[PDB]
Amino acid sequence: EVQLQQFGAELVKPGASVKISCKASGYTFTDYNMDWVKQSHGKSLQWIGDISPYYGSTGYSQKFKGKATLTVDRSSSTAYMELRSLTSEDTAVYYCARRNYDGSWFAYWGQGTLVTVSSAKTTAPSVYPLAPVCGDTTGSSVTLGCLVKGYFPEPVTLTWNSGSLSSGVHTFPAVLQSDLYTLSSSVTVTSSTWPSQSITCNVAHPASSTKVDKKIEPR
Amino acid sequence: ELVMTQSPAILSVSPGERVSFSCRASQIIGTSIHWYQQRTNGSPRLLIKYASESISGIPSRFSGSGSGTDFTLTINSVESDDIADYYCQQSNSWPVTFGAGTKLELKRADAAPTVSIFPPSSEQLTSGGASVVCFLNNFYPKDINVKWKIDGSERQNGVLNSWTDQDSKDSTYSMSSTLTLTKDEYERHNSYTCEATHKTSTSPIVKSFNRAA
Repeated sequence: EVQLQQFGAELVKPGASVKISCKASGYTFTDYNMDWVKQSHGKSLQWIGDISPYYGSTGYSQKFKGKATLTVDRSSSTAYMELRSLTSEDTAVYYCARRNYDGSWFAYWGQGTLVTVSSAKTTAPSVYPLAPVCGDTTGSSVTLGCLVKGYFPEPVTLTWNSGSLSSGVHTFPAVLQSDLYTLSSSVTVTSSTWPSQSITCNVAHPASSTKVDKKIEPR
Repeated sequence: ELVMTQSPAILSVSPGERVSFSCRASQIIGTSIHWYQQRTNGSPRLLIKYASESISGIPSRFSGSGSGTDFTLTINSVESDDIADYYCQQSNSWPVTFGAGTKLELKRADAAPTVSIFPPSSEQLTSGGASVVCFLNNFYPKDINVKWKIDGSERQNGVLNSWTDQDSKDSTYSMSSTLTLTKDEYERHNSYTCEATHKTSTSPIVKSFNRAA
């Protein structure tokens, strides 16, 4: 079975460079070029460049020429892509891939390495309760939330009432901004249920050994 | 370079349907187009090569056609696992190039968002910050716009948005939008408004509050 093995993720600072690897097995490394492709979050596939592992010669799209440098280590059957002078525009998944016999289509893909660019060190979240504005208890359901702000790196875990309240929950994907992540979560319950009954956001951030239970109190 | 334009950008489908989508090249490329599927969190997977040629291990549901500039991928009898992104790629001329994709999603009935607004917590203000949060939950279709207004004036800086994937239970979408200011900044204004527009919106949905009610 052909394998193109990539690490799942790398973390790099703005202005630094990073060298991503792609180890080939299950075929003869120097029989085929290695290609590389960028995919920004929610966006399409972009060709970066390719390299001939036997000769070391390379080709690049004009968009990435000079941002990416491709190399190989024949003895370890490994292809490398070095990205230079990183900015937040470089945060994306980077695939290696290998074409078919005649170099027309992409026969095999790596899993892609997520490269995250951030200057932050490990940072504990601030966890804030989100309670409704008073007066307009409206009618039927009430929505509460939890804001988990300014942490680094991923991941966090968030539950409601220690996992007992799981229906009517939306936990939103984290977003990176100014080097730190922010995450939120909503939970919706019948309006007669709260605040007569307690609802609590449980947040853990393993990297900082943070664990917080924030009860949502009417405001 | 050769430009590939794919259409529609989003296609709403139901299992069992026969559906098709397009890849148009900016010049004649013969039959030198190839199609890939990519499921969420997955790698691309070749489905069709040289416009119409079948690939081992790919279900017969997938078929490609066309030649010249206009290419079509057809899925006869869509299945839930076909909900994915689809890309075309040309090998006529160096450099290879890719289309920007067609995304499949599941069709359901229109649903208006449930919109909730949340002033900053006393805990955050005490620490010197002020995030105002707006949840827009369980809507369909997926496209939605959110505006923040402070004292009636639109504000675009300091906003962070997050969108969920299509819900595997009811096929809706949800959105979180957070406007973050400093405490001092926050305390210079009175009204805060999250205003949403959507297909379902006869009037924009307005959720607001005053710091001085």
